[PDB]
Amino acid sequence: DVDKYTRARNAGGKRAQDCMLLAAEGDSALSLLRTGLTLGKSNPSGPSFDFCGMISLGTNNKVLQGIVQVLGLDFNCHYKTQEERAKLRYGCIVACVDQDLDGCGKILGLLLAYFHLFWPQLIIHGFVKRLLTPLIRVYEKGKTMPVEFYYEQEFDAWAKKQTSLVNHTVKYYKGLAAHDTHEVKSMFKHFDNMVYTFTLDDSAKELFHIYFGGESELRKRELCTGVVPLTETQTQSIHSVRRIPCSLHLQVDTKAYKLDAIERQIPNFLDGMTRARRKILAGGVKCFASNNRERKVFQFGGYVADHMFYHHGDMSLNTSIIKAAQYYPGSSHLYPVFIGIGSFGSRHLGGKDAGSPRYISVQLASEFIKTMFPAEDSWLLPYVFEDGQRAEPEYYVPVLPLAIMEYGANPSEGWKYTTWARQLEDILALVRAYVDKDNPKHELLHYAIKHKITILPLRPSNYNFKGHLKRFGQYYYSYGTYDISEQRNIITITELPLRVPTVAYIESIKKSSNRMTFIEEIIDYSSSETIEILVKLKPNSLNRIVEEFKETEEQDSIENFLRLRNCLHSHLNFVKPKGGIIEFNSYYEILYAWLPYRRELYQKRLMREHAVLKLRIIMETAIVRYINESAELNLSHYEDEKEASRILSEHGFPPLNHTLIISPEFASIEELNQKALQGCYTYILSLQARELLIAAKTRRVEKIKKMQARLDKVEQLLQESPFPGASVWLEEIDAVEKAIIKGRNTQWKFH
Amino acid sequence: DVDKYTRARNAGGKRAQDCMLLAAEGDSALSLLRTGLTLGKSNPSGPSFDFCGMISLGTNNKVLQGIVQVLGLDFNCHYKTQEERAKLRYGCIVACVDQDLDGCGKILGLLLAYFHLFWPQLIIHGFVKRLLTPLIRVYEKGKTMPVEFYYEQEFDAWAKKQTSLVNHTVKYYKGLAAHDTHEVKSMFKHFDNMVYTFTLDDSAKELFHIYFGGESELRKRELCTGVVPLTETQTQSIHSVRRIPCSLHLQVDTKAYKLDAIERQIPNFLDGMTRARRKILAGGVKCFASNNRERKVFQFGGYVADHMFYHHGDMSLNTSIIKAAQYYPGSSHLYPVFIGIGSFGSRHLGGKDAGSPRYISVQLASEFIKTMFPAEDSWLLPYVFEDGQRAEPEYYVPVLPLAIMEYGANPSEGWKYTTWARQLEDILALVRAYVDKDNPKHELLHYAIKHKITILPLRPSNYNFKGHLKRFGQYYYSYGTYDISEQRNIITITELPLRVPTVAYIESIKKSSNRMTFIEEIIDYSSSETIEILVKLKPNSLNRIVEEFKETEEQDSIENFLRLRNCLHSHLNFVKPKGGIIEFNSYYEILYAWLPYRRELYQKRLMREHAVLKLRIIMETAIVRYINESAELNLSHYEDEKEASRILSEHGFPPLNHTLIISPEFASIEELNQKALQGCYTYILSLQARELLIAAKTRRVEKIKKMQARLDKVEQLLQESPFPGASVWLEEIDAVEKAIIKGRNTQWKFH
Repeated sequence: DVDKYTRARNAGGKRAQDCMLLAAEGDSALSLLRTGLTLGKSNPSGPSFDFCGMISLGTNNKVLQGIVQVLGLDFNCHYKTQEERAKLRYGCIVACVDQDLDGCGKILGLLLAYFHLFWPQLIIHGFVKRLLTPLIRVYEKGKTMPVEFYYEQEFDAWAKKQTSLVNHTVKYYKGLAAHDTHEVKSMFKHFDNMVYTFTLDDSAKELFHIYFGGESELRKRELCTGVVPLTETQTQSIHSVRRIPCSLHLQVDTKAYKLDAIERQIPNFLDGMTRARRKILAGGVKCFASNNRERKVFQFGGYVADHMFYHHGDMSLNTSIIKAAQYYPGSSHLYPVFIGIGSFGSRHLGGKDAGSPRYISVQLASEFIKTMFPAEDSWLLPYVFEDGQRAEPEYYVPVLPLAIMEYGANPSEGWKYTTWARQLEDILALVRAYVDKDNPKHELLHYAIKHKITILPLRPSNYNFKGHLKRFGQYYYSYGTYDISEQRNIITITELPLRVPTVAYIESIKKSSNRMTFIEEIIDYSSSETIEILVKLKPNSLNRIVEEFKETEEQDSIENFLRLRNCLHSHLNFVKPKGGIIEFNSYYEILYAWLPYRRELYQKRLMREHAVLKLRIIMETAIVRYINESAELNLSHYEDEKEASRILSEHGFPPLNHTLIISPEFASIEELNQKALQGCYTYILSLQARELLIAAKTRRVEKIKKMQARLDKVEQLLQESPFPGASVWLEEIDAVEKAIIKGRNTQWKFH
Repeated sequence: DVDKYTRARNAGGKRAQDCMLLAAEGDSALSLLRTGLTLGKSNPSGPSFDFCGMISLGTNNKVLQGIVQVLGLDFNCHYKTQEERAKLRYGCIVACVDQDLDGCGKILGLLLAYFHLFWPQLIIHGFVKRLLTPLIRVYEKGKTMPVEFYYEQEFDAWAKKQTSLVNHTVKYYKGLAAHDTHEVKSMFKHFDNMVYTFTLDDSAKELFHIYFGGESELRKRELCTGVVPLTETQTQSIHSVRRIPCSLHLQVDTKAYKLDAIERQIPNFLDGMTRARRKILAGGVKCFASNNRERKVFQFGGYVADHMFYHHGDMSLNTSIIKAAQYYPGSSHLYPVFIGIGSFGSRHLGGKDAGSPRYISVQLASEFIKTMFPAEDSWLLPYVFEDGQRAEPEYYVPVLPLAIMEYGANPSEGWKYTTWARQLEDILALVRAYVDKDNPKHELLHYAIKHKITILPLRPSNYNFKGHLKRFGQYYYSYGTYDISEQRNIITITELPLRVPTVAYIESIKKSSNRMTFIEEIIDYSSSETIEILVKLKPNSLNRIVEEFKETEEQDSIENFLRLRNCLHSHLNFVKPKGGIIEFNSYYEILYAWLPYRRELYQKRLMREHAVLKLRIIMETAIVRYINESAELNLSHYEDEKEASRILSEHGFPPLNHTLIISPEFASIEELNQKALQGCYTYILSLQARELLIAAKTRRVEKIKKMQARLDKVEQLLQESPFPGASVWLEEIDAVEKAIIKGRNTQWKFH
């Protein structure tokens, strides 16, 4: 008699062991189970409300008390014998949950952990079972029976064997609510053979404690290794006999859920941004590339959700977009991705005083983004594929390491990740030394890469900070500035610590009762982007600070009475490109680790551009030849495109892939070579009449000469002394520095 | 001790009357005021923290007590004298709020009503003042000083005088957070002359009571007339002297806020959908017209927000989209706009058991939408312009009246608005009689339009309802069906009332203690889209049911013991096309009112199509002539497009607007005519080489003949006996009926 529970007719009777209990994840799962269990005469052999019941998931916890009650199961008794298990009201319990991150791995792990702790034997003897639903279904034109895969590895192997997939439609069912009516009927036609039973092995217990409870730091070693997908052999064993080990489930599904939660709040060290921020930046590039026109934040958030598969909520999306475009002293972004149009926030509230997204408008900082995040190597990066559709890249490789250049908070849990931005005069020196041959410290820096000698210094950025950055011991401290007016007995605060909000700071002083007694009222007259706080002392409290706070050597008496000093603690915790968590002892290590990724990207970008440019030279030469011969190869006399194509072939015109040459998109060199040459003659038949003019030929001929000149130049760039593309790096660093300086001269407005 | 309050230096002193208090709407407004009041030496003559303070808006209400405390003002005393007024801590209070719907009109109305209720003399004597920020700024290239308008009427008059606006950029500042840094400095440079004072007149007394407090049936008359914009004379008087009447504010801003709130939950009678639903349908048409490919609900919601200016939240957007695609017995939509892929809900939970939008996928019901909402008259409709951008249409005019054809329920926060769908055949009979000449009731129906004779019947739809619709008195009742099994002492419920959810119905019986005593356990074995509920009676309890509920004729004893009867209450509340609320006594009046709108739309669609088709005939004829003469007018010789255009003109080729003729879009007939022949020769120079082939000419020539044949047909269509386009309405109606029947044969899946 618990809620959302429908008993079976034979539950608790002589056929109790034949009965099974279905544990639905939510209301949508309950509706699907009700649909399947009531197929009627359409599924004579399928399950029904006889010998089957439903319960909703959604010792203190109420829902577990309901599952315990309906099962007629008791805590103290250990179910080591068959006779003891016969008393149970249901033969087994089946969990019906989604196959997403907030699916298998979290709800399943909690249910497995709950049953593992109290009653370990039930897992060994197969009391706990799981409903395995197809994950990927591939539909072929003209065929009504799809091909169903329960794992992505099987689909990947199948896709490799199938070669072209133009006639195949692939749909990803990552949740129980994604199944259509006909699909659900098909699943319940074979309900028996999709039920998989959990098994308990030796490895499970150590993994169960690691992932659930068991204090911590034994889970860190697990989470720094990344997700290892199930191999082909393991999956075949799963399908051969429907006995899924708990260990394999824990280290695939639960591990991925934990890693996904970590990656939400911890950035990648290559670009210093999380997956959500990467989607916004990639969505921002796509939105404003065609036309850099100002858009509302909620409109831009809708674009990101539609085009970058953002499903975490508009509130989180709008907040992240606002933070991305915020620019003020002590803001998280020293170089915001977007240009903030409107009141995006202030240092006094720590960015929490942003306007409503309906009125707040956003615009991409094209000058900074196009130079720091070049569009010609975004084709070259690995990309995230989500539900089979292209999403934001796995990581961005910018010209300069943003993970060192920004401020990172991660206030709640999340491996306590924190970063303090290094200044642009030390990062540039390191990178230029690594690249420029003529820099005297070029050889020294390379010798220091393999030995961690850190010859050059890295220091905190003092930009937008009217204070002192002093080094004491092994830590950096930021000091505020104060003014004392003896005659009016007023203490004026002109600057706060590095990342201390004004409103929060005033509350800290007021809450401190012992500090408070010396003052009577604090009034904040600080302007925007500048601190000016009036502190009114008691008539005779002028000295009381001096003889009470003892005048510490590191911290002044006023700097002790007023909390104008904070310690800069750096916790360099980052996500590896392949997954997992990497710990850096110092910032130079992050810069050293980022350097090879950009160096390879430059090298392989030139290879692709060389290949693409060679095809374009062939294409443009053919087009110019046609325009020269267009008069006597006049296409009017020929009937259709087939006859025209035959005539063009007879005259020695090369067939080319028209769309692939002009827009190679995301294509590897070998894929580029194999497809480009095999093409139609669309590049000739689609020429407009305006392209046959004399001026059109001259521009096309001049374009051919420029591409031939560029082709020779790129060949020279490949054979460079340090590494290919070294000279290109330096000129792109200069462009980035100019963009930053111009954006710093303005208030990151670029106008 | 008031939060978010910054006192002025001279507040409460000798210069208290010179002091003014700024009432910020929120944190964003507070930041803007802090920025403006601290311009420093950049604005020597502007306001500063001297003689100015800030308070946050955000008798029992806390903030109003805070405003009272900081002002040093007392309730009992009436401020009828200057000497009494001098005691106040601030000379005046200025409210800084947005100029949006949740801006002026709601927060301002509440503050004006609050001050008018207690201290009316303060409003007369100008204690309460307002900050009138510019609403629209127009920027011209090469000019750094924009043109600022405080009302939309002024901007409309200005735009009419300026003719072409290609060189002008228009930005709408409907909120305090939309002002950029340079704009805020410009506003505060002239802070004094943008402060407007509130004045109380004779009409304000009654409008304050009407819009705040008082009886109903008096605000109703105010809300059924629509919003009348301020005339040019009133705005000029407002601008000449900064004394804005309270009456004008109440009947423009507050009325619009109330009308917007009403329209959000009450639909237009022409299409039976609200503004939010209209955005989703219009966004759905745009999204799936290019490629009717299945999309996730959250992705589609992002598209709607980005393209249709939806800012009410993803949660409301996703819920509305889910309701639009829900299809089950008793659902709100008998003909859903979208095709539901996945578990969109069930009748048992009343649609509340829908899946998560991440897994739920949506797809437009293209076969039904195009027939019922033709794309060729969507250009002809009036459209909503929001922040200067095109949005969803003001209303849709479908082939059949959807406001009659759907189910409507609205929570009683306002007008009740309950609608029960009329039968499809009854609606078809009425409309066909109105249009078809040969229908014997054609003349009778027209004579009944002007006399409300309602000759033909309209009855509630019994589709997806296995029950009884009986008429008792003037009301309609829906009866469920039950089965009684004497041997097993079980009452089986096979059908519920028309729109009664299963779970809610079970709760009603369980929470009715008098009814419960007779039964011991209710178990729900109902399948999807079918009711099958088992009711277990006490061993002797059958008799007492009979001799207690008394077997009234209207309602059976079991139909009384089990609440299997419900009354269909019709509250025909709808929004007029021009604004306001209209009351309909019966469904025929709605159908009679909808008929002229579709009839006019058919008439004026033909005229536009006739005009458009004539231009296309000219353009295609010119193109065909060029292809015939392309050999001896070979454009290869001529240097550029200018020389080629001159040659084409010399040979007698008409210059035409290439883009406008092929896609006229939102263009009126006279605008179409004036912008058609004034173009260029792009329609010739942009012709591809594949268009010069012999087969291309034959298709183009055949196309010309078809358009000439269609042109003659349309001229015949204009001269029709009942009204122009009558024979196009009938064929359209048939297509809609076929689409509905095909969608009813399936489960609104269509494949």
